[PDB]
Amino acid sequence: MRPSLKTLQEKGLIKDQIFGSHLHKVCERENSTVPWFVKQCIEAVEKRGLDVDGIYRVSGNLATIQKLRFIVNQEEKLNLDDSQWEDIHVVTGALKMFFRELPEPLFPYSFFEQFVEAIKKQDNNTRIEAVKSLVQKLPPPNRDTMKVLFGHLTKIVAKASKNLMSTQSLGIVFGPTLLRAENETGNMAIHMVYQNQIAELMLSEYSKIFG
Repeated sequence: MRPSLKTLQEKGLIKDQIFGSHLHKVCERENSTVPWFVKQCIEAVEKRGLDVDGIYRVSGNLATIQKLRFIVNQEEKLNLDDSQWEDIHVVTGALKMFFRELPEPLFPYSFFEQFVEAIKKQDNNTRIEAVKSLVQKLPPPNRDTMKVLFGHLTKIVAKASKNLMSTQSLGIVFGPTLLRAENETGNMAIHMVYQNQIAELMLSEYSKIFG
């Protein structure tokens, strides 16, 4: 006679507090524009992940990621220096899982057509300006979380000699993770290029887009 997820949530045993909630609800609860969990993961990756081969491409142990997620959902105190989290790929995996589990992607669906128009622009400086305009129209949690995440990712790129990542391979990872445009009505191959190109531009032109 094992209780349901409804039961466990009612009873109060399983919170499911963070993962799967809108960015706006997570941020409203913490009184933030960037979720604490995102900043924690970023900090751990900067501390001990910048030189690691295939950082963000390599997968951590999903069973350990799932326990990381659970602890965070239980709103327990998280310390990423604990030996349990020693594989930095569990941290990167949990960060990506957070973005994948948002009910709406970091790049809102209402903005996707506008961002696509933006990267289609005839030359790179037009593109930069169009995309920067759009970031200024976002709800502050989406803009501020983009700034923090892309700002972090520029540091991955800078250490490419040590981590073997590039703007292109991070765009392959973060395109689908942040824009989730594969299945929007239209052509899938095309939507996949659109989102990877948008992620690449936000990364490679971070300074001009975000200051």
